[PDB]
Amino acid sequence: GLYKRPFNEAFEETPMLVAVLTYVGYGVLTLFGYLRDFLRYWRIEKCHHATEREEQKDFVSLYQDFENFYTRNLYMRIRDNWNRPICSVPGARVDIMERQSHDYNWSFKYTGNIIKGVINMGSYNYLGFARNTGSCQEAAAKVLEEYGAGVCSTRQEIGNLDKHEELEELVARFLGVEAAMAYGMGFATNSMNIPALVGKGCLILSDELNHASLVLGARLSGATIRIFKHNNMQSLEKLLKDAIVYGQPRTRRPWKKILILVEGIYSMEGSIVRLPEVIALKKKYKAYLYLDEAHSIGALGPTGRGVVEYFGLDPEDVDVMMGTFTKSFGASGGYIGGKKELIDYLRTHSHSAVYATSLSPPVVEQIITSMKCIMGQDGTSLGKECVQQLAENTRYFRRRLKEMGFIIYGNEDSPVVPLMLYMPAKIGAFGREMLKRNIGVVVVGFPATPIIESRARFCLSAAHTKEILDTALKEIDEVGDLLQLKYSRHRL
Amino acid sequence: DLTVKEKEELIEEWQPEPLVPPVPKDHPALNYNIVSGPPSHKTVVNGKECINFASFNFLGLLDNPRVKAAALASLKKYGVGTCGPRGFYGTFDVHLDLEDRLAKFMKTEEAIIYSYGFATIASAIPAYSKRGDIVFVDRAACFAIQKGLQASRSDIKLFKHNDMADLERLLKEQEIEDQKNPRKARVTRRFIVVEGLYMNTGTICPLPELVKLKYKYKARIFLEESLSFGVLGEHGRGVTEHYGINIDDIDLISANMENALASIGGFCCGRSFVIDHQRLSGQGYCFSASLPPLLAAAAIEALNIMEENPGIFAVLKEKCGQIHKALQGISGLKVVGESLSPAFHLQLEESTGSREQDVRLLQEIVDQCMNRSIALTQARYLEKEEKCLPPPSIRVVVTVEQTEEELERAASTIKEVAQAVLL
Amino acid sequence: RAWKQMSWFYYQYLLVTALYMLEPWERTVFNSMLVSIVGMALYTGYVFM
Ligand SMILES: CCCCCCCCCCCCCCCC(=O)[C@@H](N)CO
Repeated sequence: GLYKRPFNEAFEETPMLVAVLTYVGYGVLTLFGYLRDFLRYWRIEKCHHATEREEQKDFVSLYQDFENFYTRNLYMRIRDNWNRPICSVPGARVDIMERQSHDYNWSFKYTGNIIKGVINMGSYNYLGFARNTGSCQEAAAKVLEEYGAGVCSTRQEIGNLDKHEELEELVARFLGVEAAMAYGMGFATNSMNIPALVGKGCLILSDELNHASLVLGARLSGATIRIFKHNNMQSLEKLLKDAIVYGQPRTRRPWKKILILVEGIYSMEGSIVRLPEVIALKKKYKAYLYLDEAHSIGALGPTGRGVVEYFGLDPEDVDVMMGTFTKSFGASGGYIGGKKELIDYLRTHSHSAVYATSLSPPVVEQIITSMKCIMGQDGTSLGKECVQQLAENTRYFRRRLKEMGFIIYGNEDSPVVPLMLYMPAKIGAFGREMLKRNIGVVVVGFPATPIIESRARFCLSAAHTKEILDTALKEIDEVGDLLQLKYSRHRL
Repeated sequence: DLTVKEKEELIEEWQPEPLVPPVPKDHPALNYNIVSGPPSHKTVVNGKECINFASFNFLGLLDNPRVKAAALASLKKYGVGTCGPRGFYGTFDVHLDLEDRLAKFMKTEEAIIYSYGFATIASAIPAYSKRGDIVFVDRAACFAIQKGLQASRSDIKLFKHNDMADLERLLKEQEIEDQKNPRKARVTRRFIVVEGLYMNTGTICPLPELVKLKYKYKARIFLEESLSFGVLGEHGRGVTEHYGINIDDIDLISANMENALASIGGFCCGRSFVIDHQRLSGQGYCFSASLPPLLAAAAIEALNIMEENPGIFAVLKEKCGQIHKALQGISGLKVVGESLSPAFHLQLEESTGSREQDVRLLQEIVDQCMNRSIALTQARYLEKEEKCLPPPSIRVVVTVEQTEEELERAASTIKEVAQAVLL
Repeated sequence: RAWKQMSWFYYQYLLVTALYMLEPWERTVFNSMLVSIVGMALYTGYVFM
């Protein structure tokens, strides 16, 4: 594969001392969790956790204790950093309902105070389409008046509406493909359409850091699943070679199909897939490509068409293009784009098309209006300006953070910015200290990230102005001084 | 082993199957019915004015002005999308309000909101059932239950539809393997997965006997309420209220907010000890964006309307009884379902050997009925993927909007059309 | 003053040892174990070395 523009990603290795201290902290916290379970065993301390009812105490216990050891002892201690209720439109500034816990995050009490004007780095609205005013809101209001909220049937049944066909035509024109199909949920898009494409006797080559929906879709299909290293084209090529040469494992029969599941942007890593090399490999080894383009469909591309446009490649080379409307367009749903034969087969054989309720009409209207705004049909230059502004914000934020001294993962063009915290206590400390300073951030550990590399993800937006970014950067610098989070050796 | 030249020859000569197989042009599911406007009572389907007998809108809340007003208020307050999962600032106050309202409506401790109706149960089942567990599931279970059972890697023991003797035989057998190996038994979990009102058959589960078997053989009960949530019981609380069972005897109750509430989404209710697990183990909950606030407000207003007026369930019951009685006696069709079911089936009394011939006959009836101002739909299934594939049938769905004379006319029109087609 | 510097040092110790995530009595338990180990080490070190 040939790259027209330079491809600059950096994943700095964890400092040895930092990794050692992370292991020490996790170990001591696990020992104290063991002591807590022992204390709760003889009821030395009261049990805030719920218990099985007395009538059902003689059943086999619903949960194995060790299975939730993480949830009760590790996650529960810093639980206040997640599930923060918001009482405002999730724009650049969001209103957070303040809550407090007097039993160490076991139960939360909602104080009357509302934290207003929090700089929002957690929400996904890359192009700033999360608004409660504007043309998309007015169109959604009109369609909600005409159609109501929700539909009460399936697409193959009476649940197919003219709005759905209009949306699918528009999405196909947007992507550059022959046809597209829309679904009520992106997680459902994956989990319900991957099983239709492949089955037993086929092979799925899945990236190491694929989304849970992609993994579930691969598991629901009966195909063999093999994992290659994240954006490692050498690992992927070796897997392709071996798979073609040696056939199916028990009986060395040739595979029916080989499907490569990749993502346009891996949000937790902030890396952009090496799409030119993947397309070259799939052309050489006659594989099929499933590109989950949820985090890049609006975020990447000169005109916001995704990773394919970002690389200047042909949309027709990708066999299946997943996308999600949640991240950039500001409405729920998902889509699959491809050739007309593929979309016809999916309309016939998708699990969602047969058993799941269609998209909501106001939601599809908001998607339609946002998409026409992006592709210039709104008659105003607002959709373009969003794309340049998001690009500028990404470049500015990433450069400022890197020259402050933090370790930042991913490609330099990726609007998701993961900052490495590396320690379990710092996961809670960073979220609490940043909310104390009026910035809402997202922090993640095991259920989304590997062990040592726990992180804070910043989602940049075109709604973010430079004043907002400057405020956030200043508070991040202050907190990094406070929490000693500048682990980088190269720049500071 | 192999030479590099041999390996490159093998790579060169390998031709994969096409990504999608060729699809017949004469496929029934290939032609969607395009509905112009809302899918409401008195809808337009395929360019024809029709009375809706297809959409699962039991309480007529799709075009209720109060529901639309609440949804518009939430839209003006929040916009359409949530822009994140429940974990990351995707939790609005409307979501907590809806969860609280559902928990108070169902008389349970807690409820959890999924943004997709399939995903709620397809993710609730795998969360509790793991490898080595034994699940006893009714064979006539919906596809979402089947995919939830497949996502978990537990043993699956299908039992015959509403047959308590079959379930009890399976339980006694499992007791025999428990006796053979005690240590694995002490860690093996048992689940009975049933549906309060089955969509594939239109029948109601024997819940009292299920509860007795649960306590005798120590198997936790998961109960799907997609059809029965807002239709059954004096206050429309499900099959538990219909049978008088205490809701504490049911370990999990899952429904979708799409049929009676007439908005996108699903929910699972139960004791907090059970529900709190899904907030970190439910894949459709953790790894998907939360429900749009306007849909949540529509569901909340639907709950308000159901609570204020519990006579809607009585009128729904009487309309279901009327249409069920009127449809009895079709020359070539048999009514499959129960009088208290809002959605039931019209299967062929004598089926030709070929299933696609039966589908073509049913579609002939459906098309001639749409030419006569009645919107009927044929129950659609994935033939290869379904475990127990139901027979082809025409689906009859009853709504409080459909008047008595409309129900009589629909029955008479179906009778005439079916007796012409099947002659 | 410099006490605030020592308080920041204690805060860093909390963050590194994950004692920030623990309740005050768990912190006291850990610190008691720490000073106990320190005392035994100092005793053995002075006795022989
Ligand atoms: C010391 C203990 C550490 C605790 C860490 C717990 C972290 C909880 C994360 C839960 C939410 C994950 C959402 C994924 C995003 C996604 O899937 C989107 N594509 C959907 O919109």
